[PDB]
Amino acid sequence: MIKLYGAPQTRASIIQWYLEELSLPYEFVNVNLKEGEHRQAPYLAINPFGKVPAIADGNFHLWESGAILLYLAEKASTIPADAQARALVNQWILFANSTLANGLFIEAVREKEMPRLLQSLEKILGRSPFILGEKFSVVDVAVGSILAYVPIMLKLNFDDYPAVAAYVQGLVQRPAFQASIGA
Amino acid sequence: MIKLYGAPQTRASIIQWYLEELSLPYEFVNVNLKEGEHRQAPYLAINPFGKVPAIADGNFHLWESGAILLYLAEKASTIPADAQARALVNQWILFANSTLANGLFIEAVREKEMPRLLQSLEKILGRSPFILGEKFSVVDVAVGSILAYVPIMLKLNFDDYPAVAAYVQGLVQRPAFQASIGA
Ligand SMILES: N[C@@H](CCC(=O)N[C@@H](CS)C(=O)NCC(=O)O)C(=O)O
Ligand SMILES: N[C@@H](CCC(=O)N[C@@H](CS)C(=O)NCC(=O)O)C(=O)O
Repeated sequence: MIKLYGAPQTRASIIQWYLEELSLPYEFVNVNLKEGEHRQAPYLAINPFGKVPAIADGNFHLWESGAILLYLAEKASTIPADAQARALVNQWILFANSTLANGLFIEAVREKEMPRLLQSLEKILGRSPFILGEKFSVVDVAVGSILAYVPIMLKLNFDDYPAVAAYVQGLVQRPAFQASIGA
Repeated sequence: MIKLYGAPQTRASIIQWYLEELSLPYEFVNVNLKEGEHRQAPYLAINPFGKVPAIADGNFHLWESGAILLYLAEKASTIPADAQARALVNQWILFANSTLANGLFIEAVREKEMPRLLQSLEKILGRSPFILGEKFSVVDVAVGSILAYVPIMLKLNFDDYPAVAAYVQGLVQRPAFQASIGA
């Protein structure tokens, strides 16, 4: 089965949410970041940058939460996809991991970036229940996890963006979310 | 041919570098960020977040520099790849766009993060000429572009990381780099 390397209160919870959505068994391998386990040779052989999450799937190892999400989504796919279909998913995963996370969580750019990001997401989410349309996908795990951390880590809310607020509420209420990030 | 939406001194030059490495033609379209052209309706219809770069490949549009690099690499591939081969490239692109760029360019985390990132890259680059081994790849465009910006924006050098220094020196001297980022 997949082995997920993580620690409490890290982005490993985002991978646990997607594994819950996919109903896939996995082994959770705790890495003791407080005592520096991630900086020793055994963990550096899994991720040479000493960060969690990472996964092992047999002899295959992979790190970066976004790449893990794309990998699990590809492995679970039942209909073969082309470079353009994968590209639109990759676009949103890169967005969640860079443009969105940076604009919300970097204090020096937050005042300018955060309202613009939320205003753009309000337009998208006001026209469809999920980012890619009518159906929930790995894109909602990637983007939704970052938005869900806003009340958690910044004590801020989405009161001025009702469609974003309803979207995040809908995600937090999902049983798979409550079993992982929401636990 | 691909249309590339970009602007001076932006990550659009990273896409131009990879297009030149692939010997592909492209129609470059300047978006006047200084005059707010990226916030007008025509550009928001391409990237709703108003950021460059973006591409159009016929009717298909795509934004996030990382997603564009992965898309161009997939389209130019002659040997069909599976989920694991794509995952390894996805890992490095996500790393360049998040972990690496943040650890080097965010002042509050640079002191702790930068030496760890450079020490890990130094070990990899001391063993092979490029990140994935003997051959130059899209990963070298993604990671190498970020490393090449360090002297430019931080007034720092790679004197204590000789393999990183020689790797960056080699990339900057590439004709395709000179025709794009170095132009
Ligand atoms: N862009 C990476 C970031 C991973 C990351 O920063 N992980 C943290 C915990 S959430 C970590 O392992 N920190 C340990 C350290 O930096 O020493 C991802 O999304 O996977
Ligand atoms: N993660 C995005 C970042 C794109 C980005 O920040 N682009 C900048 C120029 S380098 C931009 O268009 N800024 C305009 C604005 O923020 O209003 C990517 O890699 O494409």
